[PDB]
Formats: sequence, C-alpha cells, structure tokens
Amino acid sequence: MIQPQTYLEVADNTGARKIMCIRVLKGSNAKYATVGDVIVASVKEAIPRGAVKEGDVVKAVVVRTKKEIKRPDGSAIRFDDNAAVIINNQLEPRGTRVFGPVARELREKGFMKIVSLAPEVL
Amino acid sequence: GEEVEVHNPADLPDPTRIEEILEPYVKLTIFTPEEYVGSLMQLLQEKRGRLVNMNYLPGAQKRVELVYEAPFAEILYDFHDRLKSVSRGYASMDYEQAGYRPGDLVKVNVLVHGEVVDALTFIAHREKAYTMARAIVDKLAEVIPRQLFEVPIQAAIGGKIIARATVKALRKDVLAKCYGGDVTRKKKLLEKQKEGKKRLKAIGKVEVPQEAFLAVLS
Amino acid sequence: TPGHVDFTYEVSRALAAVEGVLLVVDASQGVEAETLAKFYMALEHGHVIIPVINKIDLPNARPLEVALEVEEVLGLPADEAIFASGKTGEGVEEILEAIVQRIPPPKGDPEAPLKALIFDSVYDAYQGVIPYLRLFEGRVRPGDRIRIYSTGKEFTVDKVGVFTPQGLVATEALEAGEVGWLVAAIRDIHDVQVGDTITLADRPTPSPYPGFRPAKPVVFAGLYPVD
RNA sequence: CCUAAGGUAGCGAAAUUCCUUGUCGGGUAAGUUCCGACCUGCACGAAAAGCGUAACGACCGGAGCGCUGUCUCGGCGAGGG
RNA sequence: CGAUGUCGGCUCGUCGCAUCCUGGGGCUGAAGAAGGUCCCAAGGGUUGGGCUGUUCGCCCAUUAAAGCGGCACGCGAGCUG
RNA sequence: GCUAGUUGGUGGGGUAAUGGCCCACCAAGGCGACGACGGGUAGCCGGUCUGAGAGGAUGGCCGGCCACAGGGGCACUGAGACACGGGCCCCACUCCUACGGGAGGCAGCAGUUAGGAAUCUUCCGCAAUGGGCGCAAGCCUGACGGAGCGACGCCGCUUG
RNA sequence: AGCGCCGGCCAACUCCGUGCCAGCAGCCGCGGUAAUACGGAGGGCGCGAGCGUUACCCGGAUUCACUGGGCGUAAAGGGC
RNA sequence: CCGAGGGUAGGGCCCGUGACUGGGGCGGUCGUAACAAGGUAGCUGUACCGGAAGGUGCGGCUGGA
RNA sequence: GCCCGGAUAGCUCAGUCGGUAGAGCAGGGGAUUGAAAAUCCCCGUGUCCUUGGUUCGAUUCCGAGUCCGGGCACCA
RNA sequence: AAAAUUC
Ligand SMILES: [Mg+2]
Ligand SMILES: [Mg+2]
Ligand SMILES: [Mg+2]
Ligand SMILES: [Mg+2]
Ligand SMILES: [Mg+2]
Ligand SMILES: [Mg+2]
Ligand SMILES: [Mg+2]
Ligand SMILES: [Mg+2]
Ligand SMILES: [Mg+2]
Ligand SMILES: [Mg+2]
Ligand SMILES: [Mg+2]
Ligand SMILES: [Mg+2]
Ligand SMILES: [Mg+2]
Ligand SMILES: [Mg+2]
Ligand SMILES: [Mg+2]
Ligand SMILES: [Mg+2]
Ligand SMILES: [Mg+2]
Ligand SMILES: [Mg+2]
Ligand SMILES: [Mg+2]
Ligand SMILES: [Mg+2]
Ligand SMILES: [Mg+2]
Ligand SMILES: [Mg+2]
Ligand SMILES: [Mg+2]
Ligand SMILES: [Mg+2]
Ligand SMILES: [Mg+2]
Ligand SMILES: [Mg+2]
Ligand SMILES: [Mg+2]
Ligand SMILES: [Mg+2]
Ligand SMILES: [Mg+2]
Ligand SMILES: [Mg+2]
Ligand SMILES: [Mg+2]
Ligand SMILES: [Mg+2]
Ligand SMILES: [Mg+2]
Ligand SMILES: [Mg+2]
Ligand SMILES: [Mg+2]
Ligand SMILES: [Mg+2]
Ligand SMILES: [Mg+2]
Ligand SMILES: [Mg+2]
Ligand SMILES: [Mg+2]
Ligand SMILES: [Mg+2]
Ligand SMILES: [Mg+2]
Ligand SMILES: [Mg+2]
Ligand SMILES: [Mg+2]
Ligand SMILES: [Mg+2]
Ligand SMILES: [Mg+2]
Ligand SMILES: [Mg+2]
Ligand SMILES: [Mg+2]
Ligand SMILES: [Mg+2]
Ligand SMILES: [Mg+2]
Ligand SMILES: [Mg+2]
Ligand SMILES: [Mg+2]
Ligand SMILES: [Mg+2]
Ligand SMILES: [Mg+2]
Ligand SMILES: [Mg+2]
Ligand SMILES: [Mg+2]
Ligand SMILES: [Mg+2]
Ligand SMILES: [Mg+2]
Ligand SMILES: [Mg+2]
Ligand SMILES: [Mg+2]
Ligand SMILES: [Mg+2]
Ligand SMILES: [Mg+2]
Ligand SMILES: [Mg+2]
Ligand SMILES: [Mg+2]
Ligand SMILES: [Mg+2]
Ligand SMILES: [Mg+2]
Ligand SMILES: [Mg+2]
Ligand SMILES: [Mg+2]
Ligand SMILES: [Mg+2]
Ligand SMILES: [Mg+2]
Ligand SMILES: [Mg+2]
Ligand SMILES: [Mg+2]
Ligand SMILES: [Mg+2]
Ligand SMILES: [Mg+2]
Ligand SMILES: [Mg+2]
Ligand SMILES: [Mg+2]
Ligand SMILES: [Mg+2]
Ligand SMILES: [Mg+2]
Ligand SMILES: [Mg+2]
Ligand SMILES: [Mg+2]
Ligand SMILES: [Mg+2]
Ligand SMILES: [Mg+2]
Ligand SMILES: [Mg+2]
Ligand SMILES: [Mg+2]
Ligand SMILES: [Mg+2]
Ligand SMILES: [Mg+2]
Ligand SMILES: [Mg+2]
Ligand SMILES: [Mg+2]
Ligand SMILES: [Mg+2]
Ligand SMILES: [Mg+2]
Ligand SMILES: [Mg+2]
Ligand SMILES: [Mg+2]
Ligand SMILES: [Mg+2]
Ligand SMILES: [Mg+2]
Ligand SMILES: [Mg+2]
Ligand SMILES: [Mg+2]
Ligand SMILES: [Mg+2]
Ligand SMILES: [Mg+2]
Ligand SMILES: [Mg+2]
Ligand SMILES: [Mg+2]
Ligand SMILES: [Mg+2]
Ligand SMILES: [Mg+2]
Ligand SMILES: [Mg+2]
Ligand SMILES: [Mg+2]
Ligand SMILES: [Mg+2]
Ligand SMILES: [Mg+2]
Ligand SMILES: [Mg+2]
Ligand SMILES: [Mg+2]
Ligand SMILES: [Mg+2]
Ligand SMILES: [Mg+2]
Ligand SMILES: [Mg+2]
Ligand SMILES: [Mg+2]
Ligand SMILES: [Mg+2]
Ligand SMILES: [Mg+2]
Ligand SMILES: [Mg+2]
Ligand SMILES: [Mg+2]
Ligand SMILES: [Mg+2]
Repeated sequence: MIQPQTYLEVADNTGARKIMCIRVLKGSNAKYATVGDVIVASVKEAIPRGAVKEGDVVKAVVVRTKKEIKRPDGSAIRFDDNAAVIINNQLEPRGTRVFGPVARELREKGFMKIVSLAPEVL
Repeated sequence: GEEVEVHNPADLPDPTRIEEILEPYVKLTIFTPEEYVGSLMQLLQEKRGRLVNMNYLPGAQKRVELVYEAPFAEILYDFHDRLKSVSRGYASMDYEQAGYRPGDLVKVNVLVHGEVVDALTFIAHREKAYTMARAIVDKLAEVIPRQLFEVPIQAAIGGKIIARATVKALRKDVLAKCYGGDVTRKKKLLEKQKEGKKRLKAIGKVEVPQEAFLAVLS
Repeated sequence: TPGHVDFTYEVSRALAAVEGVLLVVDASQGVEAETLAKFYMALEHGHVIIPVINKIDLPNARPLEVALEVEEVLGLPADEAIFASGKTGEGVEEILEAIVQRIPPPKGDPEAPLKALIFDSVYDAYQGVIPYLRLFEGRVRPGDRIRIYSTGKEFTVDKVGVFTPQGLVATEALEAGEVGWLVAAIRDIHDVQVGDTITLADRPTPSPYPGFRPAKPVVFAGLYPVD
C-alpha cells in the first residue's frame, strides 16, 4: 500500500537506491498504489555515476510490497520490503537487470520486460 | 563594405551601414493537374516569386506545370501542409535551384521589457515581417512569468517598432488591511508602491527559462 | 524506398538504383495521391513499371475497377499490370518471374575504371559507417584505395558486402553490375551524395554521373536543449 | 550650493528593508520561512556602544535522521462519568 | 454601545447559476481527431502536496475537472487561536 | 612521530624446516632526523642511450629472478601448486534455459572489437633443436624451425 | 628518385609576385612597394630509398659544479 | 573460531565544482611617488592616516651633501 | 489627498521688496607655452516655470496649474 | 638654500 511519502527501495541497476513516492498514477485521486501500479517518484539515493541522479523525478512500477496482496484463488503473498523499478513513459525499464523477486501480478499488467528480467517471479 | 554571412540572421551589420541583401530565391517546378493553378498561383503571390513560363504536359489534361522563383524562406513555410492542402494533396514541387536576390532584407528584433531577446530574433519579408510581428509579441504574453512592474514586450527593427506586448505585474498587496476608510490612508500605501514599481524597473534585468518552443517558434 | 514522402531523399535518388519498381495498389482503398505522385517520380526515370492491383482478399474490395482507373488515370497498359493480393499467397506467385523479365538486368563492365555511385547509406555507425549503391561500372575491394569524386577525400577499403538478406556479408571485392556495400573510415557524412562514390584512388573515372549532392546553410539555427 | 560638521571601521533586505515573495546562489519534486551572497541602508553604525565570539539557554528561527494514531483514516478494548 | 465576539483554519453543510467537468445542441474561418464561440442544462463530481497566519496567489505531481458566488465575507453556547 | 601479536619470554599448534607463522599465559617492551609513520611513483638485474670522464637517463627485444592469470578468497591432489587452458565460493560481465537451472575465462598462436598517433598471417612443418609419455614402434609438442606483412632499425646492391 | 635546406648560427643567391597583407619562426627576428628571411621560378648546398617534422632521453649545461661553481656591490653570511 | 565480502556509523587526506569575493599577469580616467637636491635627499622596520601613488611619527642605513 | 517650501545663464546658486538681474564653474577670443594644462587679459549670454489678475508698468504683488523637495495620511 | 603638473 504505497502512498505519497512512502520510501521504497529500488530494484534495478538504473542507479537508484531509494525513491520516495510523490503521486500514485491511477485516476483523479487514487488513494494507494500496489503491485503493478505505477507512481511518480522523487529520487533519494543514487550510487555515483548513474543515469538517474538524485532529485530526479521518475515513473516507476511497484514490484514488491510489505502489505500482503491477495490472489483470486484466496492465497496471498507479502514481501519484506516495498520495491519499485524505474520505467519510462513507454512503460519499459531503463534498467537492464532487476533484483529480487517480483510479483506475478506484473504479468497480466503487461510489464513483461520486467518479468523475464527477474530472478524469480513469485 | 561587402559582407558574406551569417546563417543565424540577427547579427548582420546595422542598417546604418547596409544597402544590400539576398534571399536565395529559387524558382521551382510544380507539376499540377487541371487547375490548381489559380489557387496555387496566388499562394505564390504571397510568398512572392517569379514566373518564367513552363508548360502543359500532355493530358491527362489536368496535366500542367509552373516554374517559379521564390525566396527560400517564403517558399518553405508557405509550401507543404499548405502546398497540398491548397491543391488537395495532388501536385508537387521540386526546388533544386539556388538563385540569389537583390530585393529586401528586413529583420525585426523582439524585445521583452526592452531587454532585447536574441533567440527570438527572426527574419522575414518586409510585408510579411510586418505581418508576423503582431503574432510574436502577442503570442508572448502566456510565456513570460511575472515580475514586479508593468512589463514591456515589444517587437521592432533598427529603432522603429513593428509590435507591442505589455505584461501585467502587478505585485499588488498593500491596501488589503485598510477597512476604516480614510480615502487618504488608502493612497499612502500606493505612494510607496508607485516608487517601488519604478525603482525596480530601472535596475530590472529580466529572464525567461526555456518555453521558447512556444514564443517565437510560431 | 523510404516509405512516406519523404521529400524525395530516398524516393528518387535510390530510384536510380532499380531495374523495375513494382507498383502496389490496394483494391479496397482505391488509388491515392502519394500513389500517383510516386508514379511520375518513378515514371520520370525510365524503368519498367509492373503494375499490381491489390488486397483482393478483402471481401468488399473493388479490384477490377482499380486497374480500370489506373487505366485511364495512371495510363498503364490496362492488360499489362498484374494482380495478386498480399495477405493471400496471392497474385504473388508470378511476381518475381514477371519482374525479372519485365526487368532487364544490369549492364556495365565490372573491371573497368571505378565509377561507383550508391543510392544510399547505413545509419549511425557510431563505430563505423557503411555504404550501399551499385558500382554499376568497375569494381572495388580490399587493399583498395577509394576516391570519391568532388574533393576526394580518399578512403581505403576495409571490406565490401554484399550483405545476404540475413545480413551484411563478406565478399573479396564488390564487382560491376552487382549491387553491394563498401568501407571504411568515411566518417564525414556531409561530402557524400548518392551519385558520388569514387573510385580506387589511382585512377578516376573522368566525370561523376552523377546523382549528387548536398546543401549549404542554414535551416536550423540552434537546436538548443532545454533544462 | 550648504553646514556646527556632513556617518569612519565594521556591518547590511537585518529582532531595522517601505516598494518586497528585491536579485543570485543553497537546500526541496515544489521553499513568502531558513541559510549564503550582493548593496537601491524608504529609515544600521560605534559604551541608548559597533563587529565577532568557545561554553551556556524549559528563549526564538530553518533542516535531517530515529520513531510515531499528528495525519491518510480510522478501528477495537479497559477503567471514571 | 445595561455587548449582535474579529481574519484564517477544521468540522458540517446547504443553496444560486453568470457551468470548471460530465449530458443535449447551433455557428464555425467545423475534412477527421482536437478547438473556438454562443445556447439548453444545477443530477452528480470538482485530488494530493511545497511556501505563507494567510484568504489570495505562486509552485510541484496528477486530473474528466481541478468552477465561481450566497448563507452575519455560513458555521468560536461546535472546536482551533 | 609510529607500534597491543606491538618487541622479548615460556609452553603449545603447524610445516620439509627456523621464526608472533598462528594460540594461551608472562614481562614492557620494538622503531625513528643515519628520516621511522604516511603519501607519491615503480616490477628488479644482466643490460641499454648519452657522455672525454665522472655522471645522467633508461630496463623494449634476449637471458636471470620475481609476480599475476576477469576482481577477490580457499584449499584439495601431489616430489613439487594453494595450480593461466584443474577444483570450491562470492562479485562484475557474456551465453544457454522447459525458469527449475546451467555453461564461461586468449596477459598461449593466429584472429575480432574497443581505446589510441601507433602496432603483423584465423600461414607452413614437426625436417631440425628441446620437451612429455612409451620396451619399442610411435603418439603429443601454435615451444620451436621457417614462411607472410610493415622502410620500423641496421647492413648490402640498383636506377647505368 | 626523392626529400630537406639556401638572412645569422649554418654549406648554399639571383629575378619575379606580395606591400606590417599574405605569410615565415627554434632563437635573433623578417614582412609597413626594389624582401638573398613570405609565395613561385632559375640557380645552388645537403643527404639519398629515403629526406624532414613532432614527442621523449643524454649531450652541449663546470646551468646542482665528486671530477668541476659560488655568496662586499650580480641570486646568496643565519640580527647576535 | 577465522573468514572473501556486503551493510551501519564517525573520522582523515585528495580531486572536481560554486552565487560571490580577493588579488595576479597581458592588451582610457586621476594624479606625479621614484630616477638629477627629481623640485620635501632616498631607502627602510613599524605605526596611524589618505581616492591613488603616498604623507606623517619613531628609530635605523648611505646605497645621500 | 492635506501642509509647507521651490522653479532665475549650459550646471550649481544669489537676488529685488514693482521699472535696465548677478555670482561661481563650464563655454568663448586673446596671451604665456616647443606643446597640453595651471595662470593672466577681455566677452557675452536670460522671454527670471505655465496660465489668469492687480497695476502706467510685474522675475518681484495676487489667484490656479505642472513639476520638484520636505513633512502628515492616525483610532480601528 | 628650489611655488609650478604633464608629453
Ligand atoms: Mg527515510
Ligand atoms: Mg533490491
Ligand atoms: Mg540532492
Ligand atoms: Mg534539487
Ligand atoms: Mg469594511
Ligand atoms: Mg509505410
Ligand atoms: Mg487511406
Ligand atoms: Mg544613516
Ligand atoms: Mg562604508
Ligand atoms: Mg541589504
Ligand atoms: Mg530572502
Ligand atoms: Mg516564490
Ligand atoms: Mg524575501
Ligand atoms: Mg531563492
Ligand atoms: Mg532555488
Ligand atoms: Mg536545486
Ligand atoms: Mg529547484
Ligand atoms: Mg511552515
Ligand atoms: Mg542571510
Ligand atoms: Mg532601517
Ligand atoms: Mg542599533
Ligand atoms: Mg552614543
Ligand atoms: Mg552580531
Ligand atoms: Mg575570537
Ligand atoms: Mg554565540
Ligand atoms: Mg531561559
Ligand atoms: Mg484517534
Ligand atoms: Mg472507544
Ligand atoms: Mg467505559
Ligand atoms: Mg454596538
Ligand atoms: Mg452605555
Ligand atoms: Mg442584553
Ligand atoms: Mg448577549
Ligand atoms: Mg491553508
Ligand atoms: Mg444557464
Ligand atoms: Mg462555458
Ligand atoms: Mg459545440
Ligand atoms: Mg460541446
Ligand atoms: Mg482542420
Ligand atoms: Mg469533432
Ligand atoms: Mg450540476
Ligand atoms: Mg454545486
Ligand atoms: Mg491543489
Ligand atoms: Mg517541509
Ligand atoms: Mg499573495
Ligand atoms: Mg475532456
Ligand atoms: Mg459554498
Ligand atoms: Mg458577523
Ligand atoms: Mg461582506
Ligand atoms: Mg464570518
Ligand atoms: Mg470561543
Ligand atoms: Mg473564528
Ligand atoms: Mg452562537
Ligand atoms: Mg494570537
Ligand atoms: Mg497560545
Ligand atoms: Mg595474545
Ligand atoms: Mg602487561
Ligand atoms: Mg640506519
Ligand atoms: Mg607496476
Ligand atoms: Mg619502455
Ligand atoms: Mg626479459
Ligand atoms: Mg584468480
Ligand atoms: Mg575465479
Ligand atoms: Mg586473483
Ligand atoms: Mg605426481
Ligand atoms: Mg602462483
Ligand atoms: Mg585456479
Ligand atoms: Mg587462457
Ligand atoms: Mg592474442
Ligand atoms: Mg592483432
Ligand atoms: Mg582496432
Ligand atoms: Mg581509431
Ligand atoms: Mg612476427
Ligand atoms: Mg620435433
Ligand atoms: Mg624430437
Ligand atoms: Mg628493406
Ligand atoms: Mg638541411
Ligand atoms: Mg652560409
Ligand atoms: Mg620556408
Ligand atoms: Mg620586390
Ligand atoms: Mg630561413
Ligand atoms: Mg624565397
Ligand atoms: Mg640503405
Ligand atoms: Mg637538455
Ligand atoms: Mg659539443
Ligand atoms: Mg653536468
Ligand atoms: Mg661535461
Ligand atoms: Mg641555473
Ligand atoms: Mg665542488
Ligand atoms: Mg656561478
Ligand atoms: Mg652578520
Ligand atoms: Mg629573517
Ligand atoms: Mg630570525
Ligand atoms: Mg570482517
Ligand atoms: Mg570489512
Ligand atoms: Mg556477499
Ligand atoms: Mg575554487
Ligand atoms: Mg574546494
Ligand atoms: Mg615627483
Ligand atoms: Mg618623496
Ligand atoms: Mg623627493
Ligand atoms: Mg613635488
Ligand atoms: Mg616611515
Ligand atoms: Mg575620497
Ligand atoms: Mg597625514
Ligand atoms: Mg627619520
Ligand atoms: Mg538651473
Ligand atoms: Mg575659461
Ligand atoms: Mg588658450
Ligand atoms: Mg620637433
Ligand atoms: Mg503675468
Ligand atoms: Mg490617540
Ligand atoms: Mg486603524
Ligand atoms: Mg616637472
Ligand atoms: Mg595625464
Ligand atoms: Mg616633466
């Protein structure tokens, strides 16, 4: 359940370490973003010589969340962090690896790029 | 003296010294059919050019042609979306051909607050230049974020003015706490503001950050 | 051919490089102005235009009437133009064979002094640049000089292809009649025009045909970045 | 021209700056506040002291971390009414 | 005037239409898609955050849209100060 | 100005073997303007260039020693390695994958690419010399013998 | 058969072009209408499958002086 | 146990940069300090003062009669 | 807005108490100087801010305006 | 024992 203010740990080699969510991109006034939803976010930590420098404002899709998400078959999955992956408008990663698992729900949501790049899609 | 350049027009030596100019007027051949010629020709009367003759190719009768010399700038703009939208998308042009011009060069300068802007400086026909000038300044107002004084926008060449733009300032505040209403207390706060909407003008250096994709692109 | 206008950058010059161009017309949309305008371009050169009438697979499509229209309108032999349909295995079947014959194959001595002009060029080559054209006359290959007509400036041969449709392929040298590609070190892109290629250095064809050549300033003026 | 003589050092949009969110810089995704600068000081300035100053302060500004029912946005539960 | 408690906020609204959006229209210098202008229309909806006591405004990120007035410039025996 | 395994002791551990090489206790020592400690740079010699000489400068080819084998760490086998073309693990990167998982290591000879002002043939042969295994026959040997390209250096010859 | 040079250092000189322009340059310095110094030509010197340039090392540099220098006034005696 | 390494925190040195701000070198305004007793002999350590060179005090030197 | 004061030579300024107006610097002609200053000699020059009124007559006195300068614009 | 600047 990511909302504006939420720092989420970024899981691709774009060169972002942590980003803060500044809007959840889902209508006139969506309250929360979750797995496979897209935010706008400010960049709070950049390893030196990235492409995303600090204070940049990026779009990113939520890949992992601390708040368990429920699935049609009445199972659930929560992760131990909230993670994101920085994309561009075309909705595709500027990264070239993704780190950690990602949630199956990214798949129907068309983020197929991300899903293959993953180490495990739980 | 004679002088060759420069590609980006603003620089060119002052009308104090300047008795010659060149618009590398080409003349082009357009095949067209039938008559789109009436429409077309007049179009090539605005972007002024020069007829030699040319010929009807045989039919399709709507077969036909026209060889015209027009200055490079006028040609370009005037021509493509128009060129067809005029003729209904048939017809065509090729300009190879690079002649030169003795005609008129007039370039107008665009000034914001009087702080002449170099980037917006533009180059056109004396009649067209005269025509464009209104659009530039007027198209300007949406552009320039507000600074504390009535803010001149004007467009002009060599010391006479083709255009005007004025930008409102108005950094009003002050009366917003008077309520009793001596007429004269109301005035006192605007005697300090009238000095302030002046002092700030004489030391005012003003700026516009990008958004020039907007003002003087068009 | 660059599809679209394109302003004639790839529509004509490269028009030079064909033997026959195949004219493709829908039989659903009809015949459009790009369709006709390109014709006289191509009609302009002198070539074998083999017409087509197309889509026919689409049900509603009006096929015969198109040939009819091009008929008076475009002036092509009504009978001569073929029919296929692309989505279908279609009128295709005769397409290649028809082409060869309607199309006379190329001619020039290929060991004769180099006079090579190529329709077009490879993109980027941030690393290195490649070229296409036909060395209609002559041949050039590795251990070569190249000299390209207007000022020079004289670039040696790294290789030539020739790139099989899979991609850009080998060859010892590029030879006459044959249409391929050549290298290398050009890098400048301003001097080059389609009808100017050189040349080994040590002999020069006396005159370029040509298809040339590029233009003087300025368009543009700044392409200044924001932010 | 004038005065008894015309504000020096240092400081300066300041617990003084009116015009005012002056201008430039810093921080922020965004900064009328804060910090650094400039000096057009409406109307600082030298024991009604001037410019600094380590330590101190339930003083008064600005920022960040940590953590939180302050808040999204509220819910349940205990006792006294 | 033997007393009718002030700006702004919060909370709760309700109403006008001179409509911001959404719905129906005519004209267009309406090809289409997008606009512009006037007409009908008040059913519903009209976001989060930076600065400032602010209302206002500027600015960020979005939005179908980020309407404008009235109700003692609504509302302090409802709160805040 | 530097030092707590730091400097010496003892008794162990370990190795082919001496030693704080490592561990426990014991003592308070060890080093430094004759430049410790930190920082910069560098593979070292035989040699080589210059110079009357002293000196200066340099370490390419070759020969000797050292060190490294994508960046790190670890040991196993073994006379010998903590092993370039053996093994294990982490990191970067490349490839395969049925997504569960896997394979990789040219600073060997050719060669590709990048970087650069600039730098060679995906040649030929085991005929020699040398190496390994084998009773031998032989087999392996991009060491090596030669060829190729470049005026890159020296030397020799031509254009009468 | 080519390449460097032809004011001085440094071996090799005349005409024409240019007029502080164009250009040359290691250093002196050349060029502002008779230029052996710029550009060309004739002529000449050097070296020759080469001849020049750049970069770097030693040399000239007894200019870190051990061989082999200095400090009254040139840089240099410490205020005692 | 150790352990490549990853992570947390606090320091140290270096490089790049920055609104602004010193001075420094190379190509009109104000004066005229030095070079002749340079028109007040100069220089000098120091202090204070002054648009600017500089003036003045205290003491020193001759590299001044 | 109200209150006082101002406006005179190119710049900066005196001044009448109603008749023809001054200074200082700039400017100019001369001199001195090899020359440029400094110095010396000689020289101007004004619609005394605009409008109207008083007056034989107005820079002067009277009324209004424009502009400039100083002060006030408070209790909410 | 020199009032007087500059090219
Ligand atoms: Mg945080
Ligand atoms: Mg991660
Ligand atoms: Mg930052
Ligand atoms: Mg920032
Ligand atoms: Mg009121
Ligand atoms: Mg296409
Ligand atoms: Mg169509
Ligand atoms: Mg004062
Ligand atoms: Mg001061
Ligand atoms: Mg200030
Ligand atoms: Mg401020
Ligand atoms: Mg602001
Ligand atoms: Mg401020
Ligand atoms: Mg700011
Ligand atoms: Mg800022
Ligand atoms: Mg910033
Ligand atoms: Mg910013
Ligand atoms: Mg605040
Ligand atoms: Mg400050
Ligand atoms: Mg003050
Ligand atoms: Mg005070
Ligand atoms: Mg006092
Ligand atoms: Mg203080
Ligand atoms: Mg102190
Ligand atoms: Mg303090
Ligand atoms: Mg206290
Ligand atoms: Mg609560
Ligand atoms: Mg409760
Ligand atoms: Mg209870
Ligand atoms: Mg009352
Ligand atoms: Mg009463
Ligand atoms: Mg009562
Ligand atoms: Mg009451
Ligand atoms: Mg508020
Ligand atoms: Mg209505
Ligand atoms: Mg409307
Ligand atoms: Mg409408
Ligand atoms: Mg409508
Ligand atoms: Mg349209
Ligand atoms: Mg429409
Ligand atoms: Mg409604
Ligand atoms: Mg409403
Ligand atoms: Mg808002
Ligand atoms: Mg904040
Ligand atoms: Mg405001
Ligand atoms: Mg809409
Ligand atoms: Mg309301
Ligand atoms: Mg009330
Ligand atoms: Mg009211
Ligand atoms: Mg109220
Ligand atoms: Mg109350
Ligand atoms: Mg209240
Ligand atoms: Mg009440
Ligand atoms: Mg209060
Ligand atoms: Mg209180
Ligand atoms: Mg111990
Ligand atoms: Mg002890
Ligand atoms: Mg020793
Ligand atoms: Mg090394
Ligand atoms: Mg070397
Ligand atoms: Mg060796
Ligand atoms: Mg290794
Ligand atoms: Mg390894
Ligand atoms: Mg290693
Ligand atoms: Mg063994
Ligand atoms: Mg080893
Ligand atoms: Mg190994
Ligand atoms: Mg290997
Ligand atoms: Mg190799
Ligand atoms: Mg190689
Ligand atoms: Mg390469
Ligand atoms: Mg290269
Ligand atoms: Mg070799
Ligand atoms: Mg052998
Ligand atoms: Mg053998
Ligand atoms: Mg040879
Ligand atoms: Mg020579
Ligand atoms: Mg000689
Ligand atoms: Mg020469
Ligand atoms: Mg001559
Ligand atoms: Mg010479
Ligand atoms: Mg000569
Ligand atoms: Mg030889
Ligand atoms: Mg030397
Ligand atoms: Mg000698
Ligand atoms: Mg020596
Ligand atoms: Mg010697
Ligand atoms: Mg020396
Ligand atoms: Mg000696
Ligand atoms: Mg000496
Ligand atoms: Mg002595
Ligand atoms: Mg001393
Ligand atoms: Mg001393
Ligand atoms: Mg460790
Ligand atoms: Mg560690
Ligand atoms: Mg690790
Ligand atoms: Mg700096
Ligand atoms: Mg710094
Ligand atoms: Mg003097
Ligand atoms: Mg003196
Ligand atoms: Mg003197
Ligand atoms: Mg004097
Ligand atoms: Mg003194
Ligand atoms: Mg002064
Ligand atoms: Mg004095
Ligand atoms: Mg004295
Ligand atoms: Mg005056
Ligand atoms: Mg005079
Ligand atoms: Mg005179
Ligand atoms: Mg003379
Ligand atoms: Mg009068
Ligand atoms: Mg009172
Ligand atoms: Mg009040
Ligand atoms: Mg004198
Ligand atoms: Mg002078
Ligand atoms: Mg003199």
